[PDB]
Amino acid sequence: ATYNYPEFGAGLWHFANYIDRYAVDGYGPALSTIDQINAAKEVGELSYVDLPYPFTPGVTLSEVKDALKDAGLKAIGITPEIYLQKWSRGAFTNPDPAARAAAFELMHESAGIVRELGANYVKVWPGQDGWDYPFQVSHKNLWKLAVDGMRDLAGANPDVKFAIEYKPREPRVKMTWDSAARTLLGIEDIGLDNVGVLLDFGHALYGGESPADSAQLIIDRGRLFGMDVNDNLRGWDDDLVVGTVHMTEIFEFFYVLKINNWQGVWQLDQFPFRENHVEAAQLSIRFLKHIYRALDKLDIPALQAAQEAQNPLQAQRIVQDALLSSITVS
Amino acid sequence: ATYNYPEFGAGLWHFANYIDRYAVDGYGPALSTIDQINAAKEVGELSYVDLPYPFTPGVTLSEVKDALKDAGLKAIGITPEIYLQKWSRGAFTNPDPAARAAAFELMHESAGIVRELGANYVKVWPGQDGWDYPFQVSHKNLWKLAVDGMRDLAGANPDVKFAIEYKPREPRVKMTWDSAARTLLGIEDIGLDNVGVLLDFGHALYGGESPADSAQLIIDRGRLFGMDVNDNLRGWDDDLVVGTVHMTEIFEFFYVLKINNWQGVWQLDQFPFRENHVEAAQLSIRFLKHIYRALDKLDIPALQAAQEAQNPLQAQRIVQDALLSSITVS
Amino acid sequence: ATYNYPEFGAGLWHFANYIDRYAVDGYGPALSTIDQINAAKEVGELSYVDLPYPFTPGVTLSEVKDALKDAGLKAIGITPEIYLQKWSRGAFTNPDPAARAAAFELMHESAGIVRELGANYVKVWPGQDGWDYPFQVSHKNLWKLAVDGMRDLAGANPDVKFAIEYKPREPRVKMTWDSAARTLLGIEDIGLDNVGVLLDFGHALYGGESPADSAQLIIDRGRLFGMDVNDNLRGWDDDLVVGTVHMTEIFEFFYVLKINNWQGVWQLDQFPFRENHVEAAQLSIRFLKHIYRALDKLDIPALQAAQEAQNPLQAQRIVQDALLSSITVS
Amino acid sequence: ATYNYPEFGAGLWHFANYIDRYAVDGYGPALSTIDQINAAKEVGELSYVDLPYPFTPGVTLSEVKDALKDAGLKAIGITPEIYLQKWSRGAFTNPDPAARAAAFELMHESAGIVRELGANYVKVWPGQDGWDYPFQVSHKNLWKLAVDGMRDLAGANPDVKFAIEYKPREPRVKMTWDSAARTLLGIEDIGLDNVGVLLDFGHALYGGESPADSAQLIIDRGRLFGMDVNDNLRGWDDDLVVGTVHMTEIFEFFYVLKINNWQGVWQLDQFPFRENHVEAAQLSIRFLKHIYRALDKLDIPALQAAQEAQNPLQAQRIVQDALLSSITVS
Ligand SMILES: [Cl-]
Ligand SMILES: [Cl-]
Ligand SMILES: [Cl-]
Ligand SMILES: [Cl-]
Ligand SMILES: [Fe+3]
Ligand SMILES: [Fe+3]
Ligand SMILES: [Fe+3]
Ligand SMILES: [Fe+3]
Ligand SMILES: [Fe+3]
Ligand SMILES: [Fe+3]
Ligand SMILES: [Fe+3]
Ligand SMILES: [Fe+3]
Ligand SMILES: [Mg+2]
Ligand SMILES: [Mg+2]
Ligand SMILES: [Mg+2]
Ligand SMILES: [Mg+2]
Repeated sequence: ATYNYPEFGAGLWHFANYIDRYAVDGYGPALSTIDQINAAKEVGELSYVDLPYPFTPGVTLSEVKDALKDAGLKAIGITPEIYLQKWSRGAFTNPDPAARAAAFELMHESAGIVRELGANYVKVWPGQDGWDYPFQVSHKNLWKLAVDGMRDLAGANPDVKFAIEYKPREPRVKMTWDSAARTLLGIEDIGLDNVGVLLDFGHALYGGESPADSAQLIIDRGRLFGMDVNDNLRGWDDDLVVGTVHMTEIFEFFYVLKINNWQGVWQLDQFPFRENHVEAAQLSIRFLKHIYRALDKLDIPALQAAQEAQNPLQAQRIVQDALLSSITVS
Repeated sequence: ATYNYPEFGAGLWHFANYIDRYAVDGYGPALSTIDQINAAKEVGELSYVDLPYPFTPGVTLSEVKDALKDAGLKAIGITPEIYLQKWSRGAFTNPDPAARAAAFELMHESAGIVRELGANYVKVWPGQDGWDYPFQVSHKNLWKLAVDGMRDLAGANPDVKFAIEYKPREPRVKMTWDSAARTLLGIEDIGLDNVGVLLDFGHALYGGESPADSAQLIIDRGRLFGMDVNDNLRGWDDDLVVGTVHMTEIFEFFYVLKINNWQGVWQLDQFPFRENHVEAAQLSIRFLKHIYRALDKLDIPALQAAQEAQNPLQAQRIVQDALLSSITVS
Repeated sequence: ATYNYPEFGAGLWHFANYIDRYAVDGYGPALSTIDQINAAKEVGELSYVDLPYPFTPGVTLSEVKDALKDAGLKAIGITPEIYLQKWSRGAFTNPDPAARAAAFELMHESAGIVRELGANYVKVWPGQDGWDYPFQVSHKNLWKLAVDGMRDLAGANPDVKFAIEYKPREPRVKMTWDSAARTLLGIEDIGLDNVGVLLDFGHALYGGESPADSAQLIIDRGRLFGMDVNDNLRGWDDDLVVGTVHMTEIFEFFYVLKINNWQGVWQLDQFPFRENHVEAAQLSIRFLKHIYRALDKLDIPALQAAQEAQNPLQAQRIVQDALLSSITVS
Repeated sequence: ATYNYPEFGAGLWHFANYIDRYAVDGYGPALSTIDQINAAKEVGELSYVDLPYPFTPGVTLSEVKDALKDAGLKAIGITPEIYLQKWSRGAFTNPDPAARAAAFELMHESAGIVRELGANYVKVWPGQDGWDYPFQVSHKNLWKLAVDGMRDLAGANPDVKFAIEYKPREPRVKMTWDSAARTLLGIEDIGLDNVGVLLDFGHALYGGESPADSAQLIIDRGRLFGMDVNDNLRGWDDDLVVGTVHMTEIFEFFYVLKINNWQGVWQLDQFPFRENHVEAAQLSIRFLKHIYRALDKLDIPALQAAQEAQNPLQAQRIVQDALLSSITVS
């Protein structure tokens, strides 16, 4: 058996070392944008990365281009870092209009970086936008800032795609763009063709969604601009290696992409805090290749017949037969 | 101080005795629709009930009209019982087309009952519609049945309002109409003016929503047809007496209704399994009256100024000053 | 390859038809204890059942013995129905002392049934014991009733084992015996050798525990009297077919049982509400047989070496190699 | 009315600025230990702080003593920082024995600081101890390291109390000392009189416990060495200002402390990321003073009568009458 595997990608931050409110001295040394690209190269199966912007201090666009070329990598997305201290109280939704304007300027500049690097989208994740307490915000006004600010950004760059990465929460207690459905509602309201969704399987999962259903819902609106995969224990954005907890639902997610003829980079968004980051990516790709092989074995017509009958026993037996196929025989 | 309190209502089932998968012999004796109306009368401050339909065996529409009249109650909604054994595998989404048709006939008949009783809406809660396992359903086809079937029902009855009561889950592992945002998306797809939302505070809460924000979002689309209140511990539809766990967030919910000038019956949807059902309703009304008085005391301009600043400490101080006002000074 | 598979069992209720607060007319017709035993026979690989007591109306102990014999089944446990209407406000913890006494009498009688049927244990699940609201109970006095009442029961029957099935909640908002750790604390307080634990994988899972760790903790105290398995989405006791959502963690559970040489019936506690109940049990057994074969393939020494290093990437690689082995190569 | 209010305290980190994996440049400038003590002074009602150890770079014990004296503050606890990069893979449970030894040395030194400052306890919070993936650890061996390491520490310092702050998780996916009950089990196993519990109301709440019950359970074992309060939305350690979400359950927690004659510092453990930290503490103390006044008004005999009857309606009516007393009338 021979397979034409999907192209794989990762957020560049898969190869950064992290920091949290406890290990304030970091989970390893600070790595530059260039160090992170060199790390992604070591994985040996990636074709794309999503690069945060601005790059680390001192790193230029020319240096990034060179590192990417030497790594055999292309930029799939550019993620403006609209969640740093400057925007700790919001980017689109900062109470300070000057802060909102500065956020726009960074995101607008990031669309230029997308043009320069031939990336697919500006990946918009406004992590500091939302609320921490009941009564902290006017719900009407907060959501208006979110939607209007997004429209302003996208409207100023009609030639570039903006992929909104919804997330239930973190760092806020509740984020503005919190679910697939609310994101699609917001997209309707914005009214622009160049705004779509970055569907993070893990975000959907711990948000209580069926990630497979969310993929279908978004695809049905023509708004699935990209995906991210990882795993978690359904309570938080744990950002674990894909396939280590929820094999079945991850398989369902890829099944829905398959039947909808949705082609895209299979993209990792994972944070291997305490692990070898390169090896974490490698294990992830091994599992994803298994998923690809399992999709080939899956008896789709039999599954769909079971689904028409809504017989979960038949559906699960068919799915297990494909998924519980040998990973060690590739 | 003197107050013109809101009109209060309850689901008629607030006065039924329940049954679950363990206490299969029930939490008390079976009470007829008429017995339930007579119990609702005992509360002493209800003006409306939402009546399940069909009525209990042998009970006629004429008997119901007489009992409601004598009890000082009007029907605010009629809830077709589309979640009984016949539709245990779905109403709109049953795999058997004949079952789907039969559900339509009942719901269509319930629209007639709404006309006869002058009720505001058919209250649509398709509790058996959804899935229990990953891979059990075609998500595309399941949602299409849900939306198309709702359109068929509402389109056949343009003079009657249909309020969709979204709910995360139960009795299914996941219900079709599972959130405010998805419901609004579905309403846009249906494309009819007579379809709206029954927002149950408790469903929003355990669904991970800000109930206040959901109210605002729905009101912004002109689709808030009614409300249900209760409390829970945010993990399940516990259907506890309102104000016993989450006083702050229920106050926020009513605050949003107030600032939008949303006028409508303050409706209880509670299941006092092991309590005196009449006294549970009475305690709920006492709390709602406190909420109403607290809303009158609330410094709304100062709150809104704090919200513009997104200062949660100022917002909470103002809220606490109103909410912690004496309940024994009525 | 040839395997000596574990003996399989199920709660007899795996073959009952259910009822809930919505489908009050049931998910199917009422089946007698004898009908349930006859259905269990159909599965074709069960050796044991756990029987609720009292049996359904009119069914005698002699009839049960004959049906079990003819079905090829033995009683592994007897479950006194201490959660029916009589005890809807508690069994051990009922506020009415006469109700507490009546619960004792039933449980004491069930110990006799265990003697008569040669079962391993009285399976104690005090589902109605706990609380629904903050402030409803004296936590000190509630827990004292729970512990002292359990001591009274077990102390009166020193020759019989009592397996306490802990569970987070349902039908109460919180149950007394709510976790592995609390149960072990209670067992230490009771101070009797014949009180242990029925560890339900699904209860542990939606309770936020690592079921594997709970198994180890209980085994370390010599208190693992039996197991129940099923699956869920980690928010509720969904009681789905085992292996349909959390294959990795159920494999870990059985792995812990294996390395501790815990020998005991692999017991299903599942509620196939809307499915063919016999085929649900069959699919469950097929999966458990896969688990057994996967445990034989698992490189336990390499896993344990990875665990000493706390390297999750190595651990998961090893686990996946075993678990993803072919299910259709039996 | 005149009140002798409880002594108030806060973790010193209530006055630090924070950092997370997104705002890696921090939520404000780095404040030294001394700056934080000066901040605590500004609150104007604190008597105690819990100080992390080591102090910030360059800060000496002599300087801390001087700052504390000038602030009118005493050290209630010392928190060894066993969750920094060095111990990012565990303190007691690090796979590297050298790391475990270094953790012991820091904690042992911190017991000396407790002696010097006359603090009540070494506050032990081993945040990096636990696991991130299923199968990552030997559950038996991991828990053995946790218990044995704690015994080694406490046994080496029999004159000093060690308060274990249990927490469900964060930064790990699951922490070793994860619940009140498991902590009490561990304490039994350690077998030393100087090991007890720091009960964080928020940790109990998002762990699914009744914080009030947990307080009772721990007090019944004589192990409640201290408390921490804050609030959250039950899904995560949000560390919000106390009383902003769950007034009722916080009241219940203090009620249980009251009836058990448990006297201690009312201690805040909150992280006002985006707020004025001093004002956050001030609002907290205002709410806690309200709680104290409400406890004075509470009709405890009537409540306890309701609790004996397990009547939650009566219990809640009595509680509301006390809690919903005017906060603005002190
Ligand atoms: Cl698409
Ligand atoms: Cl409206
Ligand atoms: Cl054992
Ligand atoms: Cl104590
Ligand atoms: Fe992502
Ligand atoms: Fe993520
Ligand atoms: Fe409702
Ligand atoms: Fe409900
Ligand atoms: Fe069970
Ligand atoms: Fe169960
Ligand atoms: Fe704390
Ligand atoms: Fe905390
Ligand atoms: Mg094919
Ligand atoms: Mg049609
Ligand atoms: Mg006694
Ligand atoms: Mg007094």
